[PDB]
Amino acid sequence: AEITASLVKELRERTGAGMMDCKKALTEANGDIELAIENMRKSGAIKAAKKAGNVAADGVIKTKIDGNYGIILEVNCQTDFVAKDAGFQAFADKVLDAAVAGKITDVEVLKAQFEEERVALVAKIGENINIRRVAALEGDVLGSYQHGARIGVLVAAKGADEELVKHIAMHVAASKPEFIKPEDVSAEVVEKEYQVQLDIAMQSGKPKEIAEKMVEGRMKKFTGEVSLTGQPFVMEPSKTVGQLLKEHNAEVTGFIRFEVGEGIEKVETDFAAEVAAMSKQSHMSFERTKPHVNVGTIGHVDHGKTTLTAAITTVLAKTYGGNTSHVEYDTPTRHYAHVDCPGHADYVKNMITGAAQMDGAILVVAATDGPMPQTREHILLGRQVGVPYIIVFLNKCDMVDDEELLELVEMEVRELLSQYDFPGDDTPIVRGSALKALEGDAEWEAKILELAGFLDSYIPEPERAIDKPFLLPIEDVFSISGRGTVVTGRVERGIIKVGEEVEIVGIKETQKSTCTGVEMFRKLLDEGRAGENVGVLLRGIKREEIERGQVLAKPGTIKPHTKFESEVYILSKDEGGRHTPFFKGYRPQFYFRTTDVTGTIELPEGVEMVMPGDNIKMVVTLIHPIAMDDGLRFAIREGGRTVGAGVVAKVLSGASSRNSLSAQLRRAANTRIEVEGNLALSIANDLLLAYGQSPFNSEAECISFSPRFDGTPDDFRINYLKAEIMSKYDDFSLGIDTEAVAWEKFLAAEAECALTNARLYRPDYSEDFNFSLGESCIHMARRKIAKLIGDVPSVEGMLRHCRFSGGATTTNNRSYGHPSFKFALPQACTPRALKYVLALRASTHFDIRISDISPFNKAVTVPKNSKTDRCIAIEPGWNMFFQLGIGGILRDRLRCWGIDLNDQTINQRRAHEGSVTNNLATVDLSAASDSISLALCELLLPPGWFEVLMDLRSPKGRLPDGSVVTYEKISSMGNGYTFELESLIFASLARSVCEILDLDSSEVTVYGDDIILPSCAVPALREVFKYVGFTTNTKKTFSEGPFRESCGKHYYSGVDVTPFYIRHRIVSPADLILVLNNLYRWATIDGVWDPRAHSVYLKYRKLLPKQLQRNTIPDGYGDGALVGSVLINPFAKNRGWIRYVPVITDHTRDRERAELGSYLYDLFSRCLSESNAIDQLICRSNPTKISRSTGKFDIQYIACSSR
RNA sequence: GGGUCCAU
RNA sequence: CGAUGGACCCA
Ligand SMILES: [Ca+2]
Ligand SMILES: [Ca+2]
Repeated sequence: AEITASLVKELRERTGAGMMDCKKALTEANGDIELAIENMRKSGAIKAAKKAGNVAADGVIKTKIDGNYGIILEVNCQTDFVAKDAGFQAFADKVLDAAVAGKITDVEVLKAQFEEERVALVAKIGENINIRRVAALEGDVLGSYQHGARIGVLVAAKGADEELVKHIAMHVAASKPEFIKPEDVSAEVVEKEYQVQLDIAMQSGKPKEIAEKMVEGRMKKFTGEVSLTGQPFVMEPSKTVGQLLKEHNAEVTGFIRFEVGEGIEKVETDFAAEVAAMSKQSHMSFERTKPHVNVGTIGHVDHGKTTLTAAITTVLAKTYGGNTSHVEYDTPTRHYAHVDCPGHADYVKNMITGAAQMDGAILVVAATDGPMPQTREHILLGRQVGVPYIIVFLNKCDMVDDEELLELVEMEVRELLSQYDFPGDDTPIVRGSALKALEGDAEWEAKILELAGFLDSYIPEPERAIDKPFLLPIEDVFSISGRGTVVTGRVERGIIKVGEEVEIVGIKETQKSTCTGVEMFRKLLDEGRAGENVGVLLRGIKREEIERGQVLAKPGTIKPHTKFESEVYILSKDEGGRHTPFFKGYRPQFYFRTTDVTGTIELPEGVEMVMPGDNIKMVVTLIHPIAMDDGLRFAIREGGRTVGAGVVAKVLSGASSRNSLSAQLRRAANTRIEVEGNLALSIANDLLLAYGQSPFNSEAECISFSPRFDGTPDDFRINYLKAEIMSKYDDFSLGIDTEAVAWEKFLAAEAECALTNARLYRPDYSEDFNFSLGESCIHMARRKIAKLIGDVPSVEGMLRHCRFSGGATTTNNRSYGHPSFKFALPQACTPRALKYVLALRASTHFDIRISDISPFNKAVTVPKNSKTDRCIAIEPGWNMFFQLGIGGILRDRLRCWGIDLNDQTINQRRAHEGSVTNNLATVDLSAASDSISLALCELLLPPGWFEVLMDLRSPKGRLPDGSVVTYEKISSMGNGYTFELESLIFASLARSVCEILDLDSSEVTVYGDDIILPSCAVPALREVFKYVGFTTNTKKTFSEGPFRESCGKHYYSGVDVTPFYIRHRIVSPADLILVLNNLYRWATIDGVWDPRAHSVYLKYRKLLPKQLQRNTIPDGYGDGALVGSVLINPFAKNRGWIRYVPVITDHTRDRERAELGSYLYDLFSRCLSESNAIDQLICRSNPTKISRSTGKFDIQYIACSSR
């Protein structure tokens, strides 16, 4: 308390400089009211210039247009909140007119007449505002598009109206074209990227003209892309700008486009390890019924809401208790989640998307500077987003003398609150220091508490999610005999007690009914507790009167609505969303609870375009009702993909596209493309010839041709693709060929598993003198396994892993394969497995019923090569339902060892290392799962596993040959665990060969049969695999080639050399579009055709029906039509700002389903779920509907991006 | 429920 | 009258 207080406000509310920066500029001016101003003048630039240490990342970009002089300014600050201020507008708006009138295309000239004022702000504000770049465009007719204030473009043209340069300014604002004409490139960038990326596949072998032609035709792209001309138009992506710009009386002279903060690095702004790094430096001197209240700190980027957020974590572990970068701390009764609102629109992305909103805000200002000019933007990020209540912590008060000064700061930050209809007068304000709290000063520590216990009394208890009215997202309807109508869904809020009246409201005239009951897969509880996955039973209502989407709420709770007001964010390009902006006519589907729904929208007053990244407010009207109320999140999806999220603000009042086009493809599709000869065999022969390689002369050669393993990769890439392309072909005419070769083989497996099941139960050679590498690895192996696995299979596991999928069983068949048919029909069951089946029967009230009980499985024939079929077993159903328990847990466990069976990727990623480092090897085994004898399986597994494993397996089988066998192998492929087992047996077996050879076990990675282990192991792993039964396939195990292959990918020294096969005789136009696409993928290098093969492609393209030669698709979208450029595609009907292309699809007729089976499969699955960008939590899994494939094809219109 | 690739 | 798992594509 030094000089005066009252007439210091006068010093503040004159310049607007920090408070103490005022009482102390009077603490050096004897009390001179007008001197005070000057001393702060020439003392503010020491501020602003030791301010340059704060990066200027955010800001605004300005544009002005006079007759035909335009200028695009790009002054910027360092915060959303400044860049939208009242004051930051004044400056960078007036500086924009100093470039207009006086045309100042020079940047230094204006960063000079203003540097006086460029501190009359920073002093008042507190962010490094550096006026960045200026420059202007002289045009004869030019226009500008202004996108928020974030991205600005300037396009001067000629002969074009406003309705042109607007658009072509909007194209420039949504397609960052760094050039104006395809022929604008300097032979630097062009002989950079053309004599750099010439060796690229010139080293790949590909000879001169090829790499020459590819590279070149690639730069034809590397240019058209970045250039206004060959750049698909943005408001009509069919024609490029250069073909729109020509169709009119116009031509772009040039364009300038600035984006608020490009080039500027801006290094990440974490929080936890930011706060924790503050908290763990001043650390140096039963009850889950606790609510979770989300709070965020919001304030000025330097009043240390980072410190004040540390004081609430320290002082709160020093006393009481103890998404995406939020810091939790605990309180005697509640549980908090603290954010830091660091950017206005950077936050609305969060509350909207649903990430983490705020149940209560906390405004950190420092009493040293008072409220800030951009404080209001903070408080206006308040009103504008919902945050219920706002708490105000006044930081750094010791640094203030006179107390009447403080009661003047409040004075202000109460009167800003109440310009934003927040309760200003009745809002709480704590005065205290953050840094001192850390230090340890308890006269201050009680303030960080005085605040904490304000969060304990001003932000009220959030309404328990199980306490609000009833509501439950109906996701599937069933008509069971004796239950009538039942819906199943995860009850979202409230309780439904059996007997109560629920009202089914949503899509049609809302209906009434009454709760007959509620059941899970096991219990039958008389109520539904929100958060549970139950089915709820209804009386007196037909099942064609409900649909997915509707909810089942207590009556009056929620009403159907069609039009409303919202705020939605649009998934940026890199977040897997759209990548072309859209405009006035967006027409998507809106995913609500369990169903899409189409709907049109209207942008607000003045916005005309919208783009990836934007988060626009918009009014939406749907094609028909949903049950909706304020605070209901919804995704925005376009055929499959999620491209935007968003919530509902207020719920309003409310009450080309050709066909005999689609018609023409339907028919062409069903054409049987016809030609003489083995088509395929021609495509192959012609393809070989295209690469100076001699074709097959008989189809007899097609698969008796062995590659050469030495040659330039190109000389080999082509060659492997020769030895493999026609290797799986079925329609192979001549050839004394059969599936009975397949059995013969299958029939050896046994003889082998005898030979080895027998002498593997005889670990007594003769003596004790000598020792065997085999007998040893089993001993290591066995132990290792037991530590990974256990005594026996867990039941908290055997439970969370036993499911019912796949097609056929000894009692079902492809026709009735889908799970609900397994729950409907009485499934088989092996004798030994009977005890489990009942265990289940005792676990549920549903009729787990076992049909015929037997020890047999059916051994059959799925096709494999051109010279042999595969030998399978259709298990008895109920065995399978359990075989999947231990197949499943064997998975989860095989994870510790490093093996991930859910990802053929880690295992083919390495296949590639191998081929380059020549250290890893890849090993193939022959009849993989067929040689695992019980012997080797017994002395290797725990005896509790080895039973639960004997129990569930099929011990006998019946062949088509009429006869039987008594499996010598522990398990046939077909078996439910046979995979995760061979994985584990193989893996362990190799890991042991690792230890005995002193090699880092962890270098062994296995996938069923595909083992990859350190190359030294391969002779031992081979001598072992010998001894223990398996037979190690020389011709397809590599430990030295330039070549490895693993999990479908092959490789020749870093280069991919994975071929493709033309498995069956090609007759359908679908069947062609495949080979043709597979071809395309195998010789494209990111769009550019290797020419050699582009030859044989085009030639065969011509075999296809006219319309279909021209109907093309982006890659990664199937084979319902030739992969090509989707813009060219003519039957590409654009609709509602979302492209739609037509793809062929195998035709289907709806079929009857079993209402129990599915109802049981749905509840049972819901039980399964319970013992097992960031907004895909608005996406469930869909109902059960069945259909048999017909012989026909059908044209399906699907959604689409621009690449 | 239908695909393509893929390990058995 | 086509087993079991991946991984993605439609639905
Ligand atoms: Ca293999
Ligand atoms: Ca094999």
